[PDB]
Amino acid sequence: MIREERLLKVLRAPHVSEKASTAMEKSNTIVLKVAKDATKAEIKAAVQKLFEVEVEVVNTLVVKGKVKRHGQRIGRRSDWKKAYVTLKEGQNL
Amino acid sequence: AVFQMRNVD
Amino acid sequence: MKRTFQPSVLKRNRSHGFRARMATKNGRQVLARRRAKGRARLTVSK
Amino acid sequence: AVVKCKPTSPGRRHVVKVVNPELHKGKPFAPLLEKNSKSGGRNNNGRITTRHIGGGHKQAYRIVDFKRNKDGIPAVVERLEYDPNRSANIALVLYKDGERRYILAPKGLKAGDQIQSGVDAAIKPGNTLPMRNIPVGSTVHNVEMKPGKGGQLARSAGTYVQIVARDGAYVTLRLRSGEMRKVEADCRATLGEVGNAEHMLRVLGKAGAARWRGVRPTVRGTAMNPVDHPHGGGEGRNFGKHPVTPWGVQTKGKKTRSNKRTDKFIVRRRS
RNA sequence: GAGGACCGAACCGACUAAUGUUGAAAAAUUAGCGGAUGACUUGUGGCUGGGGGUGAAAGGCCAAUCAAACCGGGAGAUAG
RNA sequence: CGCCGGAAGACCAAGGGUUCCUGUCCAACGUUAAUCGGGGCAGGGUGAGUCGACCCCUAAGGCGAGGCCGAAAGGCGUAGUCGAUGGGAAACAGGUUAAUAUUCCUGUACUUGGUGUUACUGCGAAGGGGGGACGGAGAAGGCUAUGUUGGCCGGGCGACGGUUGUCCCGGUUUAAGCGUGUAGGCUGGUUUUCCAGGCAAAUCCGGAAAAUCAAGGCUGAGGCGUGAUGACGAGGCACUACGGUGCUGAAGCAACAAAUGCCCUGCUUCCAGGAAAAGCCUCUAAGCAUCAGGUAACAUCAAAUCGUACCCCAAACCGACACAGGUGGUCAGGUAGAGAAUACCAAGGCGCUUGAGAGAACUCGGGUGAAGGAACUAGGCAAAAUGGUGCCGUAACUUCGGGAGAAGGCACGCUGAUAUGUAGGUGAGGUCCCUCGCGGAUGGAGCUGAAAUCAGUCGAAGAUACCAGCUGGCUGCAACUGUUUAUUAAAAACACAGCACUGUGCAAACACGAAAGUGGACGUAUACGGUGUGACGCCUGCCCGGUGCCGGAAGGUUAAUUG
Repeated sequence: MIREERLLKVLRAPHVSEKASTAMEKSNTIVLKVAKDATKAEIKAAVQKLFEVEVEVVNTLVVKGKVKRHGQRIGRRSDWKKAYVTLKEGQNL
Repeated sequence: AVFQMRNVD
Repeated sequence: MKRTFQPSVLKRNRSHGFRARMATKNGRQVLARRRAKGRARLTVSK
Repeated sequence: AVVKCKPTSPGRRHVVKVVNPELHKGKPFAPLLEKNSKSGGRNNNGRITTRHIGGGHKQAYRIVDFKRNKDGIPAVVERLEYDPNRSANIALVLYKDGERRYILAPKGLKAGDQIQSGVDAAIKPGNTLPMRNIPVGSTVHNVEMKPGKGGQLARSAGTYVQIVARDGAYVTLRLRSGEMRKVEADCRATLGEVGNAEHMLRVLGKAGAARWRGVRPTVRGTAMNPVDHPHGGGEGRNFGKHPVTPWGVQTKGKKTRSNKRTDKFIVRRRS
């Protein structure tokens, strides 16, 4: 489990979007990108301490990188794992 | 399509 | 008319996947030629 | 008691069913059942080692007590049951200890009969006792070729094997083929004969009748081609060539037998 | 309620004719047709590998090619 | 306005891989222009304890510790392991987004484990048994999905003669779970003693003796309650980026019809006799035996990883194309009808990515045609025609099933009466019997509803459309059902049951394979292989010189070998 160091890399970057903003003002579920591996439990622990707020439930999904191309050469992007950390009544930032 | 057959005269 | 090509990923990997090449000595030699030739794709999969 | 079919539509007119009313309809004695997947006539190489075999309804093999090792213990018939694998009927006898095993059914067999294997067993049909105790000339079937091996002889329906001689440790047997062959007296054998003598009367009656039996259609070689079969060609049927097997062995008038090791047992060729 | 039974859709098959013939289609469409509880059809996954496979047998079929597939090599074979 | 509507609607898998949504752009891509697009660019989008995969188990098979075999490569194969197209625990309704919903939210739930508390108690396999666990066809019966009508509620008095009434329009929707255990289906239960069986053991299975009792149990749709004081809801009140958002919101019943769905893995019946193992229910052994464990009530925690957007008979899959082709399963409305045929329609999706004209030949797809009716032509090729249901009736011939729907005719619409809707079907209230339930009898309202007779009536035509056999006679061939040259030959060809010959005694002949090992076959001469012939009926003559083969062993001849 913790193993604090493994937890720190899980939260590589927040992923803001117009849909995600609606999730916070209503469903109270913060949206942010996570590590390519990890699990529903490790993502939850990351919010319990560093975000210092209780988690209701965590949800996850993986968006495939869209293929790009220029001339005969092609260039696929990169996959990344979106996560949905629902917050309780204690939500802050 | 080319076909085949034979030209038997 | 039905085409000769009737794709199925499950049949493809079993018949032409990397694992099939390792199944026999003759198949491992096939990979050896592709490497010396130089290739972006030693086999095919995903 | 065969009943000829009425001529309702073609493929039904020539059919002759062989009904056997005394057989017990219903599901087979389950625990002794085991899988018997169709081979298709192919071997491990996947080549068709034997032609005209494939398709047909699925069948389930059933173990049969050839050895009759349970000597002394009295047995009683419960019910007759159909065997897809064999022309002969089989019966589920009940041993006094409650153990149950399939056995080939003698013509004299009926429900409730007290058959009993054993060296001391009385000479009545359905018993399986060693031939050394067997009187000359009695009808006999399910004869072991080897001591306790089982009983490969006379397994087919309607078959019977008379014992014409008993000189030496060996006892001579009269095979249904008419071929003579010595067999050791120690080998076990069943008294009497199997009762399915009506088996020959069936005539299938349609082209599709062989299809569930796993039989496949036969193509004559004269209708083929010289490249495929030695017979063929000639533009308009024809023949000319001396008859032969596809692999070239001479058909009709050539003994393929070559065992030598078992010639000592062969008192006489079949007539 | 028996049938390789009857009429007849799906489904399967492809007998006739027109159209098409650098076509919409490297074999189809339209108007009819045969089978349609069975020797039926089909999904899914295996098995038989080149003088070999398979074939209710046309020497048909084995990836649009088969009286001997395709790929590479001998090979720049030989060619009066 | 026009087309499909058993789809050209909707869904899943296969396969494709951002084609999905939004903004913006028109070089190239689109057989045209193009502000548009499945096109360029950018952003956004795929939310799972209980959908599926992974996982446990196994089929045909693959691989394969040792082993067997083979010049080497390698081939076969045991114990094993992998292998779904199979089996194996559990989420349903409502709402929301520009795009995702059984995933999020709302409501009500459920399964299997870890841990804790309490209660009772013999628990424990890789083993035994049980279960899981299965065919074709057929027959109905009992029900639901769903539909029609009536009632109820809301709304509407009619652009033109009528329409406050027996009128018109719309709605009348609600699941899993839980309780109840019916229509039915299967089986006689409980107890005691004994045993050569189930590799060891056994309280279980099986077998054998008794006793006792007659209903003991299992399975099971659906209905009725609960879930539901709700949710949804026609239609309004309200702001309004005119693309919508909040609030409120009436009735929400009955009767009949009813499946291809369910009870049914049933029942009946027939040979062609119909997978495999685990989970599951039990049994002990090696063992623990005040424990651990086993069962039950409550509480708590965990249910990970991966797929989830879009297309799905197509513009996106397969066809070099935005191609008249090919592609499995699931959902099955109204009317007419036997029907999933067919016509018109609902839901819903489309008018198929060049048009505007002119109204020549000729060509393609169709309609009709006076007189004749195959005179055409290789040939009734193609068109035309026949076409339904009920009833009358039906020859030669035959293997007595056929031929046969032979052929050939009549009847067919609408309305009234019989009967203001009959025969029937369904079935409430009332009455009574009940070991008293989802009961039974009695009772007959209401609903639904053909078919027939008589009389009357309209058209040239009443199976009026779509749909929907041309028939008979002689004869060749093949018995027939099928199969065959994918892509010019569907046949007299092939197959065929049957008949005959021959080989084969099992470690069979034969066949694959240098071998090993398999197939034949886990079959045993009533079996199997090969060959010929080809249902059935009448039959099937003669020739062994030549050729082939079997049988025969003296002689003639003769190899390697001996020298």
